[PDB]
Amino acid sequence: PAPAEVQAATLEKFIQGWAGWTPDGFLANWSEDCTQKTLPFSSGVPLRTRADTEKLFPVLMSLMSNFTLDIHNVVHDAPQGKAVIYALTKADTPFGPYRNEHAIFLWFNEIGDRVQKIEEMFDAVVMQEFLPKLDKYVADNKMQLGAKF
Amino acid sequence: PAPAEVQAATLEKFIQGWAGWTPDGFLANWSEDCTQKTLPFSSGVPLRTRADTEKLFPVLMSLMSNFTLDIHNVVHDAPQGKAVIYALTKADTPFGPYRNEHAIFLWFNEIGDRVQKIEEMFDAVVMQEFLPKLDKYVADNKMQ
Repeated sequence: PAPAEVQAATLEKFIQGWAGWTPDGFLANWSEDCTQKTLPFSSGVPLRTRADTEKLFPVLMSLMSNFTLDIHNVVHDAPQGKAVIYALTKADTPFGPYRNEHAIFLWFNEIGDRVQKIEEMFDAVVMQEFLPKLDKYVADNKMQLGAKF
Repeated sequence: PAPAEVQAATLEKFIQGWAGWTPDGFLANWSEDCTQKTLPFSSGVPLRTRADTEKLFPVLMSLMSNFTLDIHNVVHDAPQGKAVIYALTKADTPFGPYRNEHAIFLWFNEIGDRVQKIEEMFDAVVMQEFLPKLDKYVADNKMQ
C-alpha cells in the first residue's frame, strides 16, 4: 500500500547496502521488527529476529572478504508491496572460496521505506558444507551468538 | 505493454494447469519457444526446450499420484512482464513420498498471454535424493 516510487527506492537501497557489505549499511534497510526465513520450509530453520540478524551478519562479513554481488533478476509487485531478487555472490573465506545464489522474497512496510519481512532460498547443496563450518567456527571461538548459521 | 489483467490470466492459467485443474493442461500456456532453466546456475544443467518438457512430464506423471500443489507466494511485476511463484508440492511415488518446494521465475511474451521462459530453483537437498532415482528407473527400464 506504499507508493511504488517509495518501494523502488528502498529496493535499490537494499541492493546497494547488500553490495556494500557492511552490517550497518545493509541493516539500514530492514525495519526494527524485520524477520528472516530460510527456505525451503522443509529445512526446518526457525525464523530469525532482527536481533539474531544483528549478531549473525558481523560474523558473516568479517569472514567473507572481497564480496561481490551479481544481480540477475529483480521482480517488483508494487500493488502488493512485494519484491523478489535473484542474485549471485562470491567471496574469499578462511574455509576457501565462497559461492552462493539467492532467491530473496521481500515485503515492504506500510511507509515503504523499510523491508519488513524476508524469505530466502539459497544454494543449499553448496551451503550445507559452508554454513556448518560457520557454526563450528562460532563455537570454537566461544562467541556465543544465540543464533546459528 | 502487456496489460496486467492479461498477464494475470496467464499467471493463473499456469498455476491451475500445474495443479491439474485446467483443460489443455500445463503446457498449453507456454510459448512455442519456451525454455526451462534449473537454478542455481552452479548446478550446470542446460536449458530444457519445449520438446524436452513434453518428453519429461509423462515420466514424472506416471511416477506421481495424488499430486498436490500449495501456493505460498505470488509476486507479479506487470511493468516488466515478470512473475515469481513460491509453491510446495507433494505426491506418492514408487520410491516413497515426494516433497518439493519451488521458486519459479516467469517471463511472459510481448502480448502477455503466454509464458515465454521459466527459471526454477527447487529443494535441491531433497532433489539430490529423488532425481537420481528417476535416472535409475529410466535406465533400468531402457527408456527413451
